[PDB]
Amino acid sequence: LQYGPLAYILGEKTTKKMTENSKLITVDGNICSGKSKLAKEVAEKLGLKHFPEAGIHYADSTTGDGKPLPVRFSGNCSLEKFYDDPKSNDGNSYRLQAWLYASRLLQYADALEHLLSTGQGVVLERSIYSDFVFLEAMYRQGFIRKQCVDHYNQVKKVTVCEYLPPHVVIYVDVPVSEVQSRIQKKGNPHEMKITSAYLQDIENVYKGTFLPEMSEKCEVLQYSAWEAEDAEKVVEDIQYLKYDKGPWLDQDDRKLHNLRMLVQDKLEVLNYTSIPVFLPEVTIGAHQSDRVFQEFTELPGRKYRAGYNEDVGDKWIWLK
Amino acid sequence: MNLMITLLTNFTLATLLVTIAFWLPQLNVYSEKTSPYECGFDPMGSARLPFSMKFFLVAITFLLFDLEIALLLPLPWASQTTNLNTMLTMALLLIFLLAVSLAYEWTQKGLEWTE
Amino acid sequence: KFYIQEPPHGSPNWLKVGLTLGTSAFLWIYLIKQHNEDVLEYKRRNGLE
Amino acid sequence: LLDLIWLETILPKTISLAQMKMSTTITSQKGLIKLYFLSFLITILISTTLLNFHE
Amino acid sequence: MNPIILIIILMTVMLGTIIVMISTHWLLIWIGFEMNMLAIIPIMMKKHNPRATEASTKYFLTQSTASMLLMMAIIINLMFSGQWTVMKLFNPMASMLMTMALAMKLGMAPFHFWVPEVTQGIPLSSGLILLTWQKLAPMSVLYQILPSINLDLILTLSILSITIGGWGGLNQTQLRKIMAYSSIAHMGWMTAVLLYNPTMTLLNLIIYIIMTSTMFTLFMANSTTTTLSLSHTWNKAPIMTILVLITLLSMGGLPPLSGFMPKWMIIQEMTKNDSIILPTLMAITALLNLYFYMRLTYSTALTMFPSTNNMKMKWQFPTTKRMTLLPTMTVLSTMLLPLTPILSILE
Amino acid sequence: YPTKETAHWKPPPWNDVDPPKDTLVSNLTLNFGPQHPAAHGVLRLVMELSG
Amino acid sequence: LLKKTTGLVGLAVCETPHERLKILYTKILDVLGHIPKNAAYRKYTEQITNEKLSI
Ligand SMILES: CCCCCCCCCCCCCCCCCC(=O)OC[C@H](COP(=O)([O-])OCC[N+](C)(C)C)OC(=O)CCCCCCCCCCCCCCCCC
Ligand SMILES: CCCCCCCCCCCCCCCCCC(=O)OC[C@H](COP(=O)(O)OCCN)OC(=O)CCCCCCCCCCCCCCCCC
Ligand SMILES: CCCCCCCCCCCCCCCCCC(=O)OC[C@H](COP(=O)(O)OCCN)OC(=O)CCCCCCCCCCCCCCCCC
Ligand SMILES: Nc1ncnc2c1ncn2[C@@H]1O[C@H](COP(=O)(O)O)[C@@H](O)[C@H]1O
Repeated sequence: LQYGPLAYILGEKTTKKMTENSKLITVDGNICSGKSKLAKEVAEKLGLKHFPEAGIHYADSTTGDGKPLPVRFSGNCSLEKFYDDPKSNDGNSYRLQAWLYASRLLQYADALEHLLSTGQGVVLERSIYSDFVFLEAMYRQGFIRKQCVDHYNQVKKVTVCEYLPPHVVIYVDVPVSEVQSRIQKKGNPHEMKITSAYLQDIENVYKGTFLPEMSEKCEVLQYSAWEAEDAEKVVEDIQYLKYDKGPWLDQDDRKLHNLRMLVQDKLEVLNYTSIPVFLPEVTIGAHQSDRVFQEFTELPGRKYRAGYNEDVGDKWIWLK
Repeated sequence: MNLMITLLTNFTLATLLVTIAFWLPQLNVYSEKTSPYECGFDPMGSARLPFSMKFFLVAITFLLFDLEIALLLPLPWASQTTNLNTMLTMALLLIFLLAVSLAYEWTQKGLEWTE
Repeated sequence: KFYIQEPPHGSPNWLKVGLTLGTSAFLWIYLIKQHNEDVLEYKRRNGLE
Repeated sequence: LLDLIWLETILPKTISLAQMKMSTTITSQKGLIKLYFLSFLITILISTTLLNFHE
Repeated sequence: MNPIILIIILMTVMLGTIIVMISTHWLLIWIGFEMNMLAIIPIMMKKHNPRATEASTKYFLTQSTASMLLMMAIIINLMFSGQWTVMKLFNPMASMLMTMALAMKLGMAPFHFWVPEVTQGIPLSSGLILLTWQKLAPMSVLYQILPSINLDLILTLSILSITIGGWGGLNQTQLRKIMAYSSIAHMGWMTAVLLYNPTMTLLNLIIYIIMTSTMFTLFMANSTTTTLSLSHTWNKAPIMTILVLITLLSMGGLPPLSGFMPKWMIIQEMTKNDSIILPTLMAITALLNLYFYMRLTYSTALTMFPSTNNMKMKWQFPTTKRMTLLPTMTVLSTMLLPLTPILSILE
Repeated sequence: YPTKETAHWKPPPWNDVDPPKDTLVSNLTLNFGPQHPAAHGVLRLVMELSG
Repeated sequence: LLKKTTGLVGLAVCETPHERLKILYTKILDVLGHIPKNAAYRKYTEQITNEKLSI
């Protein structure tokens, strides 16, 4: 392939490219915290690479042509049906949550891959260290079961221990009333069904569990709604941070080599998302899985490996 | 024969200086004079608790470097052989291997103590 | 263009194709040369000419 | 009676239950170094005294 | 681990086994086993979790005890022979102690109590190193001392290994313990024909190394260590289910596959020496191994256990793993039976 | 095949990494007391030493 | 001139002091705008912050 132990042996050390601009930044907040432009603005002043927030179709954007696959092939879930009926009987809530956790795990792997390969920091939106709060809101509002929380805890316990926290966590204080006002001004007819208690639970698992556990392994920058509208303010604060907490200090060439050999193998990243815990929300049975897999194979450019498809026009396959 | 007599003499008048040390003075034994010494106040816990070794990797590597003076020690005798360039090459090979081991133990911060 | 990224097997690794074909052609010519040397040595050691 | 029970009993099910029972007896160890090496001691003592494998 | 240090440690494991293989002095045999053990200990602790420390402690104690018995057998040989040539032993006490040492190093029953524990505790690559490469140095020394090995001792070890390794894999859902009890049974197969024809012992060793390397390479390629995780392979890459099907049918000894090649030849060399009862018990006992092999093929290939929704993401990513020699080992492990008289090159 | 013995055996973890079961290291409490040539006459350092 | 040390222990040398002071003084004024105009802390701190910022 491209990177391996031989590249580490013959000279490609990952701390020779590690500059002071190599900072992994995660911009967090509630459902309409206005962080969406803010992260891009934090990415455009610091010269960093912005990743959009992982929806259902992030893996569709990273592979193939980048166009979104149909929802039976990726996700088997809908954010809008979760906004309609969060207490559904098909278990769309936890299925949406587990697919979004796998998509954010893939996104965080992509962020670390760009960070360790190029030496350029990546600005993220709601990484895997902050995904769990939605689950807890979904657990407090009676949307899911405790077995779903146990499945999420086992997957998170075996997946997040292999990765690092970000350098900077940016959190945008927007209260529940202003989130509701921005939802009503947004115009999305499903998003206006989000209840007040669900937003308050998101804010409580933010301010009660996430921020007391990240403030020791990284640096928090908790902004309010009015001061986060100026990007120069946030970047102006980022460029004068005294980076002293977290496990980023004790990372040599070897530890980050092991991290990079973990990260670039995407199936090793996604190994433990599909653990054999037969939960009725996420377990797709045999005939449906076979039917959807054999429909996925017949998609254009998906039948073979990414350089071996004559239907989309790959040449010289008899010499590859 | 003389070595056993000499060791028996040294052990004997080292243990006859102890049996006239315990039996000659006057004892006033009570269960505060024989208490453990902890600078005046009572000791917190036992002294049989684990006393965590900080120098443990150096303690292991001492067992691998102490064998070297079971290997490098015939060198006053090995210089008396009639295949001498081979002996010199193998001797400098042994001290060089000890030195490469010590260099590797330096560079991975193994000679430093923990915490 | 189809793929959103450049795939690692998009272009043939012409170094690897050249090494593969050169190694395979060398093994064939050495096999045929060894077999001709073997039939020559067998026809020589036994007089089967 | 015969070809759903007794001829079904005598050849396949007796052997199946025997191999199940022996499989449960062998694999039911506790993972202890103490008991494994004590079984090694008993093996050496049977090999020397009982079976004369040192002869 | 630092890959320079990984290279040096693996070359030292290989150097230990080669020093066992090439040397004509007993002290160099013992040095090779000590070097092999000393270098393979960090391969078991590549991940640094308590199961690797537990497995490494158990492996160190078993191999250290076996090396003690080996060196006592060597010193008794020095007493009763005055020399050090790697050949037959000149005392049945030294013969028994060296046979016990090599049976502990192979993990043959009733010294089998470390092989499923250590194999469960360690990764799949170190499990492959353990179950293939460490089965080469004691089999070399057993090949070299066969004029002095007690017949009753090595046949008792052999059939006791075959029976206990047969029974052990039936109560398992972890794939590494399945391969470990398969190893116990197959080392019993190899050492049974040691005093009758050791060429068949070498043939069984090579075919078992090929099949075990095939199965561990399939497990590493699929990223599965349990039965129920291997059972999702049909939804991810259906050719791997075909390969584990043909390889587990090969390892059970079913014709027309190459894993029938050693076993049959062993019977072919034991009915010549007028032993009919013993390979019959061996062959009937091998059906237990075939039973848990068929259990894994039912769970993986011949049916379709239900997968999850998250598997749909792994459809979009091919395998970027160095599946080293996997089609070559699969072809050698399944379609080699018409080339059965190639075994004469091992004479 | 679950028996009476093989009933408390939970299945092993997925990444083969066990939680550390953080038993207390029990730092040795030295009493660097007042009768000492270093503590200047009257000073009771209750210290905790990791060795 | 690139001053090497500050003379104080733990006081690290600031590379760009002028822009950092402009940042902190406008940030103090931005936070300090949220105080009522009749409060003496606002008037006095705006006074001394504008003095230091003009310097
Ligand atoms: C389907 C289920 C039932 C299956 C039944 C299968 C057949 C039943 C009998 C099998 C006996 C074992 C194979 C016999 C091969 C005979 C070859 C030969 O020449 O023998 C002469 C040899 C004679 O030895 P010899 O030839 O070395 O002696 C030298 C020659 N003389 C005699 C002059 C000194 O016989 C034997 O060695 C022993 C034969 C009997 C073996 C007893 C052990 C097996 C018991 C029955 C097992 C049945 C299946 C078990 C599994 C059931 C299901 C799980
Ligand atoms: C070929 C001749 C024989 C060589 C083999 C025999 C050696 C005999 C002596 C045994 C030495 C054993 C231990 C050696 C350890 C060396 C590695 C080492 O310590 O490197 C670190 C050191 C800097 O220390 P640091 O990392 O800051 O440590 C902090 C805590 N003090 O790094 C340094 O101080 C730099 C060390 C390298 C540069 C030394 C240059 C000396 C040149 C002398 C003239 C040429 C001599 C010929 C050899 C070639 C030298 C380039
Ligand atoms: C009678 C005496 C005869 C002596 C003959 C000696 C022949 C050679 C030695 C055979 C013994 C077994 C050799 C393999 C031992 C294991 C090697 C190993 O573990 O390599 C590590 C590597 C790991 O791959 P990766 O997926 O990157 O792992 C992730 C890291 N945890 O890779 C792997 O784990 C994958 C496996 C790599 C090696 C497979 C090929 C060698 C063995 C199969 C036989 C091939 C046919 C030719 C030789 C025939 C004889 C065996
Ligand atoms: N784990 C999750 N569960 C449910 N909804 C989520 C999750 N993560 C993100 N979202 C939704 O993603 C959107 C993010 O807001 P924005 O990207 O600012 O429009 C909101 O609709 C959130 O409810």
